[PDB]
Amino acid sequence: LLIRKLPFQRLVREIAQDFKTDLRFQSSAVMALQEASEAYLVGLFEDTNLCAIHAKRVTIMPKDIQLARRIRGER
Amino acid sequence: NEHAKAFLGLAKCEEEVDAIEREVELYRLNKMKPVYEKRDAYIDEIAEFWKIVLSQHVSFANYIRASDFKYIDTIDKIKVEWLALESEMYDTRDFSITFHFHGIEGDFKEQQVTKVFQIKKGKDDQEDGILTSEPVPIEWPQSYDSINPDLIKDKRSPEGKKKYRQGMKTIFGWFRWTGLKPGKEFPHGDSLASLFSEEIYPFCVKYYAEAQRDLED
Amino acid sequence: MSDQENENEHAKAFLGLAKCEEEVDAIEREVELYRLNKMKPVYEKRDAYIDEIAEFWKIVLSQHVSFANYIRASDFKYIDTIDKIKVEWLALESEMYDTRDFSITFHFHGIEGDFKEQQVTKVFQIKKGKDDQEDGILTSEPVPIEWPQSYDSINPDLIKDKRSPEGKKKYRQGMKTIFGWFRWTGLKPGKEFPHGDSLASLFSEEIYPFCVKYYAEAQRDLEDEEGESG
Amino acid sequence: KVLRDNIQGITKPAIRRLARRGGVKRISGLIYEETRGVLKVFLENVIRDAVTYTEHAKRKTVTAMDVVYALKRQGRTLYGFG
Amino acid sequence: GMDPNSMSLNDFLSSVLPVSEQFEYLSLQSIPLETHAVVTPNKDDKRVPKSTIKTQHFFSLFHQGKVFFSLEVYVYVTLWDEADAERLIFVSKADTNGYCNTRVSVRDITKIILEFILSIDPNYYLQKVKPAIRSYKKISPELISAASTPARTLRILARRLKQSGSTVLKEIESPRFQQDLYLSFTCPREILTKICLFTRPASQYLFPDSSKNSKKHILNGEELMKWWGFILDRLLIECFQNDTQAKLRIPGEDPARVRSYLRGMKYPLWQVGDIFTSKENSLAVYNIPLFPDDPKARFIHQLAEEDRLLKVSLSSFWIELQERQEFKLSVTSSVMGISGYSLATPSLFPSSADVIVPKSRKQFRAIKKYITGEEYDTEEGAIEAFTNIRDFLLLRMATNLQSLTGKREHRERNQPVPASNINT
Amino acid sequence: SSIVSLLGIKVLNNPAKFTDPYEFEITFECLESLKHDLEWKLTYVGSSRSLDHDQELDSILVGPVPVGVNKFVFSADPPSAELIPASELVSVTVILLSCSYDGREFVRVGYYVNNEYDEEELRENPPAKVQVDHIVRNILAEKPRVTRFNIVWDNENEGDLYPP
Repeated sequence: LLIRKLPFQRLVREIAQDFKTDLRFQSSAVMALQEASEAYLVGLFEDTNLCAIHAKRVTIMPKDIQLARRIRGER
Repeated sequence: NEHAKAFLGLAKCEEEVDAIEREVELYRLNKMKPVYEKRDAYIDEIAEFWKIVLSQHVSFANYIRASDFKYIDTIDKIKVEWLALESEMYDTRDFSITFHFHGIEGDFKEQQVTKVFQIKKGKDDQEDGILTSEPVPIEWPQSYDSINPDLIKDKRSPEGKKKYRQGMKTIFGWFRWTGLKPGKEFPHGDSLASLFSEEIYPFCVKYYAEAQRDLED
Repeated sequence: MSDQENENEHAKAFLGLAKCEEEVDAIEREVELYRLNKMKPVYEKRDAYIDEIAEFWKIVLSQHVSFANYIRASDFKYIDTIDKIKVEWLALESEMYDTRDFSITFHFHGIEGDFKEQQVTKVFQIKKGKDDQEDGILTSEPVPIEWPQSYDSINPDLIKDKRSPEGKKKYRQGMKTIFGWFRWTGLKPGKEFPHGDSLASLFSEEIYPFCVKYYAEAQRDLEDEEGESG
Repeated sequence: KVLRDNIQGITKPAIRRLARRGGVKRISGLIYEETRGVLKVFLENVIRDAVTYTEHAKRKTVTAMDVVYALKRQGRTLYGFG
Repeated sequence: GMDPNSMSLNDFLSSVLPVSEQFEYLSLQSIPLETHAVVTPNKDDKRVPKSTIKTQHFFSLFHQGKVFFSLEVYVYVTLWDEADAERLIFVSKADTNGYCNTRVSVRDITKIILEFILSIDPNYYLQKVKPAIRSYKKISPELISAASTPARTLRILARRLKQSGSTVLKEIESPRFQQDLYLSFTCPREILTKICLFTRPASQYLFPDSSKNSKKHILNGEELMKWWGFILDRLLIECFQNDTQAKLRIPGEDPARVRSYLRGMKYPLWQVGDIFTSKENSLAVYNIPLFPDDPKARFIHQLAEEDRLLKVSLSSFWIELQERQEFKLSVTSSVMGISGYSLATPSLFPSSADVIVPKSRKQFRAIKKYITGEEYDTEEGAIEAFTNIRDFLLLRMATNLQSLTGKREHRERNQPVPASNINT
Repeated sequence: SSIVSLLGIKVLNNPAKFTDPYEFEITFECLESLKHDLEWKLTYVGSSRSLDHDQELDSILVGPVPVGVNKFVFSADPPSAELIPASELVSVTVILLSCSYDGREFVRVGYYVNNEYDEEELRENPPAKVQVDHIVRNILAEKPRVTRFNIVWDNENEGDLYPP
């Protein structure tokens, strides 16, 4: 929904080509990668805006989404 | 004057507006031609261009598939071309586009193809204003015979109607696109007719130079 | 820039293409100039018959619900005297304007004892031409209009004060009016008529170019489609 | 460095829309870079697990169960204890 | 119309309002319209949803020159090929702003407007019905519509005045015209009822920016889940027969912890699950209804774009309502609903003084946009949402807003505590 | 599902000096007797641009785990400013408690920390040399983010298909 499908799907292909040449996917899987990203990023943006708010800024900066990566146990 | 007679005349103005709509576009078909020809004459002298520009477009996000880009990379050439000063059969508000593909050897044939496009409107019958086209014969990939609509065994199936729904969304199902089959052909296929002919050109040279860029953001 | 030379025979062709895009634009302008000019006389022929019809424009502004959000229904008794709407594209009167730029005209039949009978024309202009770094905003020159005598408690010209809390409310309700938009100019956010850009765009892209299409939407035989069309 | 580097999964408008659903009012323009770099890590993590289950089940084609089963690594996150 | 032995909406609405305090309100409803089935039938079934009919009703309550509530609700009727009929209410949205106050909770506003809708005879949506598509030239004289162009519209006006002396025709009201231009149906007035809701942050929005006001109560998550569950529970013991079904389900929550939240509620046959969920261990196609602007119905649509929909399990659909934060449900979100027979039989055919019934879906939108378009960052938004609709209905409909005095005292004879107490 | 689980955490000393210790009081539960050790670790993020800027403030080893509800207290020494990027230091960052059993992390808790000076003229003009004694930390002790993680709890009862 929030992401535009078809460039994501090709991002999914280029990142995967380097771990397996000629890999396929199910349409269900590619859209799942997409709906997981929308759900992880929607959650991480609610986190990035709490970093900003805690910082005593209105404005988010690239500091805030990394700190939000750290807050959620990085990995 | 009486409303009885004034209405009759006002309707003829709404009909003269749509006759101006053809004249101001006939002047497009006449006056643009020497910068259409110049532009074409530079893309016949550039070796390859379209296999660089198209994939970068923010609206190309809407249209063409991760899997299909291996076939549209083989595009050598794309040209837009009008008919209405050469033929009575077509309106100055109608148009055609030409592609030429080098192919994949033992998979997808080397081909030149033309698709025509024509505009519809409320005209006596107030049917919704839309863009439309005719189906074109195309040589499909051999790798795509699982989703090529013409090789589906049974289109009732939970796999067969999904393989049909995939297949109709390809760039090759866009060649079969017409504008007239709700939920049964390539989605947004009219706005892909506009993208190759008009919405590409405002940015394609930004995009050509962007793929030549070695600096980093 | 300064990263790349263009000395090859195909790199000469690419630089030609990179200037031809500005030649295409410059005949896309010559053709839009023809378009504005060709509409212009049929704009005359059309509105000659509109000028005979009763209530035409009050009906067009009763189907046009985007305008019934920018205009506050309290003004309606005054906008109901509209007898003529015109719109004209300024690039045709002079080189001083672009094919983006437009001027709106009204005549108002008035109301005996409160509001004067009056014709009024208002120029508009968009910003940010080619090579510009300004905002591509819509903007206008401010233009006089005779306000109803019964508004002089909210009219900015005749309210004794703008600085008290009351005077801020009297000013806000004044600047929310049809007559606020004739002072509006596109440069003073939070001190002038809200959406005076979207209003100014509705006239020149919807209300006036398709005045017949919306008149024809109120005309019905059926109690449940008066007016709708899609 | 090369165009392959510059294949994108998300436009500037879609990054603002994700942001909007995280309740953001205002954005530094460098978030339009940074979000694409943070997604390039989220996916190459999910993908390296999912291709591992796909290889290992003897398949060419990646399945939705191999994606939901890679997505266990990121955990789940809860604004509290209970 | 305006029968004296029948209930006006003022005789309902004034019975929960504070006693001798006077209020104004807006009520409007679009004309009853043709639809496909609200849920997909299973191929195994003897029945067919042989006709489905819908519309929407809009409401706003005004106190002291200003608005203090809005509510938005769809209603459906399903005619079966042999199983007669059933009505359904679905609720879309409701909102407050905090810029007027009074000795009544919006709970009891929500209940009494739901009783006005529950008292409508379903035959008020069936006697004449707006078709999906129409034919305007098939027989003679031809009809002026949005199938004639603006050119052919003004050519047929100039033909009707010249040949027939008037634009007006009496003839096109006759039955071989209406046979096609309108649907018309009939069913029993005693029928099975359903009510449906989906409790989420975006349903708590009709006054933009209004949540900026520290005087606004915002409802979210678990309290919003309970607040509406006590509203269906306040129907179950007064407005329904005591054999009626009532469900709750919540994303990702243990089916006994959902059963445990229902120990608050009074009525017995409150149960864990869903009213639409037809089968155990079933595909989401036969069980998730095709409602407008709902995230579940939209997700049945994304499960059609993927074309997985004949294969997707209901467990798996509910795990996706837990897992996908992108749907923006917030924690302790809920699907709730009822099905069964109301405690009394309906009767209304509501008047012009109960509800405006505007002659177009654009007009109906615009009457909403007059309130729900304004910026509630300030008290001055609630003042304009009333001065602006006022002057609208007089200069576009020759009409007033409706107005009425309340009846409800801070005293009881059968309850252990009055309603109009400190929680107001 | 997990055998050990977190009942909650509270923060004893805030807002406080940067150069104050980080006092925590943590309450947790064990359903039944485990074999290996449990290990708490608490860490500070020295920059958003690198993980090589994290500091361990403290760690805590417990083997065997007492069954039932159980509570642990901290007073962990603050982070070294000389190892912290000077431009980063007068800014927002996170503190993170790891909890791990037999070397698998089954839960992380993170908290946002804002570093700002308690004097208005250093709020207004931040210096090139940092005034460490005037930085106040503010921990978001109302809004923990609790990332939980599924793991094995005994390998002789449960077989992991793909251990790393």
